[PDB]
Amino acid sequence: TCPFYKKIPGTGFTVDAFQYGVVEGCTAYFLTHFHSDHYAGLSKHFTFPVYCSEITGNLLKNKLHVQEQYIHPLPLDTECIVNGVKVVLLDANHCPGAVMILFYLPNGTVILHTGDFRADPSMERSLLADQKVHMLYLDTTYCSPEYTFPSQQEVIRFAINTAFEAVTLNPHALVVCGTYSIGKEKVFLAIADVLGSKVGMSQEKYKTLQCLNIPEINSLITTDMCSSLVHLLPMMQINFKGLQSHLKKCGGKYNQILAFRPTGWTHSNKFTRIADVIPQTKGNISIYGIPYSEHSSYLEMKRFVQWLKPQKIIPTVNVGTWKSRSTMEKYFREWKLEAGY
Ligand SMILES: Nc1ccccc1Nc1nc2ccccc2[nH]1
Ligand code: NI
Repeated sequence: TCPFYKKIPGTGFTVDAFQYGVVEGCTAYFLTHFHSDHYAGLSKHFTFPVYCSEITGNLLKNKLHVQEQYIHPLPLDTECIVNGVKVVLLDANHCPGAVMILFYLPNGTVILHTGDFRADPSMERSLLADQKVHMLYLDTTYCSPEYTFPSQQEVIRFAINTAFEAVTLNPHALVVCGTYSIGKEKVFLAIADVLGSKVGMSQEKYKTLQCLNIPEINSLITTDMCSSLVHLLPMMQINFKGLQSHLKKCGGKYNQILAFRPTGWTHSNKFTRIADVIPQTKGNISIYGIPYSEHSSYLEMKRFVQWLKPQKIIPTVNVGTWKSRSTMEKYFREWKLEAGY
């Protein structure tokens, strides 16, 4: 059965609720972004209206084969009316096509659902400026102060400098980047740009990137692996075994691999700064783990919520344990007492 935190009260609406069959009373199903935990249960044979961004709609149509008659794409930063209720989609600063949703209830209640987001001070000058919000449905992935990590800009700088140094020392090195979903495209695009190369990949991954409305994308990516010295592979292949196997298929064009594994937060972030990071190495193969997060850090989350001053917060992540729920509730109270709302 559909849990309470996926339902919007006073409406016929659900958010990211496709894995419970037909939800009784649901007139419109919203999808915040094309990540598998959120779209789980959507397939070719789904027959109810789906509301989403244009990019999410392209992926539904082309990758999951949902019929076009059930896909309702909406523009960003624009007042739209769905089943007689005013809604606005906002960029979530997550993966391509990811949105937050504002619902203006007939009775005057205002609800913000963040989907998955990486909070940023630029959101304080969106359409949210001076907007009363009664309920906030919040991406609480990293709601604890131990969760620290650098800016995306800092992480990209490290990656670009590392790749450029390695290939300048050895022009016959190949660069490989792991992927298992959309998001984090800046990692491989920034590296390929500094190296003067297109990014090479499978037909399936090419299809996925062609749905994302990235400007000038045809100039940046290719299925011709032989023409490229930055390759994408599944994240599961980024290990010494999988990279040794990949190198053997490249026809003696390369004699070294430098590989990147984009992660979220990991335990090493407690101890070792991005500037000090080193790779794991075996022979002519090196692997860097880089913490490129598309979720709020604890401090980013805290600033956004203290600025917004919501009357009630409903977490949407880490909801399944009493320990997690208690910890989150204690921080929300702390934040409220500190800021005076
Ligand atoms: N590329 C080359 C060709 C002829 C003679 C020397 C070099 N320099 C070099 N530096 C490396 C650093 C790591 C791996 C391979 C490397 N090759
Ligand atoms: Ni996500």
